[PDB]
Amino acid sequence: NMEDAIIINKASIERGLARSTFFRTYEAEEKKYLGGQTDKFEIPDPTVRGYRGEKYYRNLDEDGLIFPESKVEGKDVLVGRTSPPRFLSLQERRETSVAVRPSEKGVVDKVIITETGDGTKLVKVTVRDLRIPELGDKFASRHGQKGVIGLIVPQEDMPWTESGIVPDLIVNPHGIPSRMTVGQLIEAIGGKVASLKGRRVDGTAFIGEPEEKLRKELEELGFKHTGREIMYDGITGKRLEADIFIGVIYYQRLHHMVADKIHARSRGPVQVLTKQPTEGRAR
Amino acid sequence: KYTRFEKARIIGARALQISMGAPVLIDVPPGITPLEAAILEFEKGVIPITVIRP
Amino acid sequence: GIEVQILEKKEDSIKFVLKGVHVSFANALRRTILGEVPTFAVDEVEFYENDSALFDEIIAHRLAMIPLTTPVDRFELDALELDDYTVTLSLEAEGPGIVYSGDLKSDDPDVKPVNPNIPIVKLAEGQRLVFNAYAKLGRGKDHAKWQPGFVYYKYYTIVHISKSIPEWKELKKLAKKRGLPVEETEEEVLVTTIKPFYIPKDFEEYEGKEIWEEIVPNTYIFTVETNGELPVEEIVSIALKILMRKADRFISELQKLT
Amino acid sequence: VEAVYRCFKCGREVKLDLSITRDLRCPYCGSKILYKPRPKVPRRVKAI
Amino acid sequence: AQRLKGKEGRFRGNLSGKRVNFSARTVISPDPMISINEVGVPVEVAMELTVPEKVTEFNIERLRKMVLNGPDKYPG
Amino acid sequence: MKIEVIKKEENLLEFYLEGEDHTFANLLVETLRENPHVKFTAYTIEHPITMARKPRFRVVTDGEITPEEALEEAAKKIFERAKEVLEAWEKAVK
Amino acid sequence: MIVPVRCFTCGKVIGDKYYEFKRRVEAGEDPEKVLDDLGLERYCCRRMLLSHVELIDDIMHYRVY
Amino acid sequence: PPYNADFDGDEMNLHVPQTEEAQAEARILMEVQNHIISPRYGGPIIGGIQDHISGGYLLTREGAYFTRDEVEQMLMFAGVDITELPEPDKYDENGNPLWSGKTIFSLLLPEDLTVWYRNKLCDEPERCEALEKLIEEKLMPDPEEVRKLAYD
RNA sequence: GACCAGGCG
Ligand SMILES: [Mg+2]
Ligand SMILES: [Zn+2]
Ligand SMILES: [Zn+2]
Repeated sequence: NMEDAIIINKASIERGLARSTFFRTYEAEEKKYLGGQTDKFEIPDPTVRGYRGEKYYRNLDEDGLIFPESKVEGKDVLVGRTSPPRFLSLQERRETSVAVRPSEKGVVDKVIITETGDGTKLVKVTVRDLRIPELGDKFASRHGQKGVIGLIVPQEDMPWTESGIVPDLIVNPHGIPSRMTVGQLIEAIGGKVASLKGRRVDGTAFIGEPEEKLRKELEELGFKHTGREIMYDGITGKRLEADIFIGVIYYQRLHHMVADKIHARSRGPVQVLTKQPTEGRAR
Repeated sequence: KYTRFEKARIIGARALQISMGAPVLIDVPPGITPLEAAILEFEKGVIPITVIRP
Repeated sequence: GIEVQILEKKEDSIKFVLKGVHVSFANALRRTILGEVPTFAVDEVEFYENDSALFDEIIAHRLAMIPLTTPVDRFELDALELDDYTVTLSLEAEGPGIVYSGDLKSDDPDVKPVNPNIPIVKLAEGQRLVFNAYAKLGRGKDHAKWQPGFVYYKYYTIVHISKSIPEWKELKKLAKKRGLPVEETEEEVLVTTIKPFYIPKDFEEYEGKEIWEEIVPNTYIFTVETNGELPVEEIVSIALKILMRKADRFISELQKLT
Repeated sequence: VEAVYRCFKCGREVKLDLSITRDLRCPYCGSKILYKPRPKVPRRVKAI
Repeated sequence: AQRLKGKEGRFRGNLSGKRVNFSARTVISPDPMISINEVGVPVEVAMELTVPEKVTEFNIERLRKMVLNGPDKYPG
Repeated sequence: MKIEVIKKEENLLEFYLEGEDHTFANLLVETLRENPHVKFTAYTIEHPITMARKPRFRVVTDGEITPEEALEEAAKKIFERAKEVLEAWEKAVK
Repeated sequence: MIVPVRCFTCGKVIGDKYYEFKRRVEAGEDPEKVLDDLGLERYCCRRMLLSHVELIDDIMHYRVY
Repeated sequence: PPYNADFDGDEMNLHVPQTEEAQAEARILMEVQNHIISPRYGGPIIGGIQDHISGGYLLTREGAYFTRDEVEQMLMFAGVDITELPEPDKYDENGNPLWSGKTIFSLLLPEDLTVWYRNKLCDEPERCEALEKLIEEKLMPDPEEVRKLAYD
């Protein structure tokens, strides 16, 4: 947890902490061309040009649309469409189906059929994916402290306070003095006091409850006014030499997940003009 | 006496030579990548290549 | 010698004093209870039709979080390789209302939800929910859904207060109010730390020289509570049996080396 | 190729074939938006 | 004239710097248990990037073992 | 639990313990440290992610007894006091 | 969306005692006394009930079929 | 430090050479341990950072002492090749042997090193002057005399 | 493929 890294409990994650779901929508259109030429929603035949492997057209209904609540992997086909032949190839329809992005995964959620403003058909498909916290995910409070998960620890290895509390998060003390965010400590004390008292604490700018009142209330409730406690080492099994600050702090999960940043290339498509590799994670 | 550029060039040349059919001048444990074989040859001091210096 | 005495035995929590063992043994017992004791829990859900406002995975997780009863006599709960007996639970609900946890029908009568009041999902008019769930034995170290309870301990200390402090009566009254046992002698007041006792701010000046803590060697105050899956004494006995089995297997494996 | 569809705002079943139908409209509502209902198959989901 | 000048011209855009083939990109996380000259690589990336090797008499066995694993088991 | 020997020479023994974690390793080494004929003993986990279940042990003895019999004697002691604790608990609980 | 079944930190089951707490605190009782009566001692569990929003009831109006 | 990286959302690129000449050049010329000294000012650039200094101060401060199990565990964790503990420095109550932090730290240095200087924690300069005088008068002072006049 | 807007270090 050095250099703005944080450590998160595993059992807390297994019980639903910071769990989230990701959505994405795909669109297909049955366009009309100049003359009688037109597209069509249809399961492609093996004869047509560009026909992918028959494994991909696995869960398409005979009308050309995918059944909802069916698992899909990368490059799987959602809507089957066959374009008119491209003039030089005659009598050969072109396969132009809409497929999932090559590096995504999820479950189909809903399928909508409708008509556009000029008579053409239109379908929209959404994909639902479940995402659990892992290494590299970005967590950040509201006092300007940000970081990524460095390690996931089993519950029995984490220390525990002598009153029966196990930390849900560990933050390095080296990050406090340089940034001078005393508001985070104030909020921790206030949150612990509020949780003990069964009533929320007001912190509205220049009118909120003063610090000394919170410290005196914490002293009254039975704990120590400094906010420190006594903990026992989770491996050796004996108490540490120093009292440890501990409290409750609001935390947020940003949408910069590591599952949308991993990328690797060996060989692929190239630019037409310069015959150099293309640009972008998407292609 | 070798400058590190000369050492790197010699090691690269020998490593390229070994991976094309040239026999190894010393015994090597199996599974060793050719570059490691060239490195072992160099530190054993049996490399036959020499450098010409103006 | 080794001995154990009880301090409080409420319905689903027991507090006892363990005496005469090293710190490593106590930590090992705590870790064994937290991780190794097996318990029944849901592992896979098959859906036939779900029209609620929650996705399938959320409902599956909520089902997996529900505690279940575990028979003791039928299975070997201390063996190092667990059985694979599977219990099926079924449900079928429709119409408005809250689908409580008490509407699950189980094949084996010994495996039923402990508390039939936990909400699962809220349904509106015309919606349905039919599924089948499968439960199997597991261990805490693999997933947190299989944990039987929660255990922690602390040292057993005695705090000495000199009567030379002019207002020791306030400290004595506070200690009595908290509930800690108090013994008063000449020029000294002794407090037993059954529960944590933090000195107030006003007396922090005297701390260290006139108020000092005494630690009794080789004594710990345990605390075990359960969600109703197993009785506490059974949990402790199973953990000790698991430790003995591990020791025996290590002995055998070491003996076959030479 | 006949398939079942459900109206976006009424929820009542509409039965038509997409191959030859020239306009999409619930015979009960003016809406042109339709859903594709879920199939009747025992989907299996892990509990992790 | 515009194709040859600027930050996207033929000189500073393609000739001086160009996109390469074998590369990867991801986030970093601390790890103090490895020596200073090592780096951790995800098994997903390690199965995508490849290092060509020439089979010789001192590595035929390992190469033959690797080929049998195919492209889906890790050593392959 | 498999025992995989790494190095065996003179009075020194060093081995892995597959399928185990801190729970048994710490207890074993703490039990071993009480023997007056053990000069050095310790354990560690090389990497919390890849080798979370393969502790590495080092046992060095005086030479009066071999490391294997010291390990056996240490492992026999746990089985005794664990049973004693179980008996005391079962007597006290009722 | 809906009340969690178990407290995140320690795993204690608290999912069945939210409605009683809400009703007794809306009836004018002292929240601290209510929480003490319900048996929640460690504040890691009181944090769960004291800061929950019932967002399930205002999202069932939208149905996807 | 040389990368100027921090674990708050940073990303880095990785490249794989393909030809044997490129691999040899990278192996011989671009190794990490070959760039400990910075060419800008001729000083170390790779070194301790943040906790690597605080832990060292906690270990080597005055009055620090450790028990047997802590010493064995830390020495095994660090990776030091040791098969016999040195002589204990002082005895606690009930005759528990104790080792000082300096004794533990000395096991990492090479055998023939020798150096002296003054660090940032210098508050009273009238106490280092005596040590400098003692070193100057006799080039190899008796270790007891130095240990009697120690200073942080 | 080129533009525009917004973010990350
Ligand atoms: Mg940065
Ligand atoms: Zn309608
Ligand atoms: Zn809790």
